[PDB]
Amino acid sequence: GFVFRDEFDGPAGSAPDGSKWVAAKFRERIKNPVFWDRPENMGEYRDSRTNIFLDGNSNLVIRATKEGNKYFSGKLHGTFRGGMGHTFEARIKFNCLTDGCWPAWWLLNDNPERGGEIDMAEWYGNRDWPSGTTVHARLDGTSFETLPVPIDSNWHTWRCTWTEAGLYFWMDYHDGMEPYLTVDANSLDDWPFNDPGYTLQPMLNLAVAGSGGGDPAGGSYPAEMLVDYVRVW
Ligand code: NA
Repeated sequence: GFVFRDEFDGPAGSAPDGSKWVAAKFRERIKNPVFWDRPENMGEYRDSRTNIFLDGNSNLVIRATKEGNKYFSGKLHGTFRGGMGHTFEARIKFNCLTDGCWPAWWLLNDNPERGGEIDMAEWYGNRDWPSGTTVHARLDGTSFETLPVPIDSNWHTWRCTWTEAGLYFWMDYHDGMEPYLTVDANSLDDWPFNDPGYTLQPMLNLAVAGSGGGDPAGGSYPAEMLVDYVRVW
């Protein structure tokens, strides 16, 4: 380490580093969905400087906007593939804890047969589900370990350490801090994270609507997610 880093430096309105990040050009199509996952009800993703830009103050801004009756936001899919024996950290400010918003900082292995997902910072604007941290052994969501974690609008560092022994999560780490969650290896059915050559890509998004987002009618838009850095070492 650092094996991967992005400090998000650059002039205001510029785009994130295209060698490091690929912005979603649309919101994923959900199968047989709940109301707020219906395609006409979800908020869309655009690779647009109105929704994903650098502020010129060394933050990535992911901003939800309302344009007429439709909502738009951003999702960054990182190119870096990191493996077992790495720590992943993002410093983030959730200026978007409002109705409809569904921001997240997470890690993804997209393998259809053995994929997995580590959501270390997730907040639900649907006014129902508690914010928290989730390890997903299966992408279908049927084999997981979760821990609700209060999430406010202050700056926080969110950390995951991935070792052969499992997954460790810290909020605002310091030397001597005990992890607030430790998910042991093989503690989940179909646990994939100890497989040969398993890699995880860093992900950032502010979704609007969808199941976790809910109805954005009551929310204050525009709404912003700030990312000072993402680092892997
Ligand atoms: Na920065």
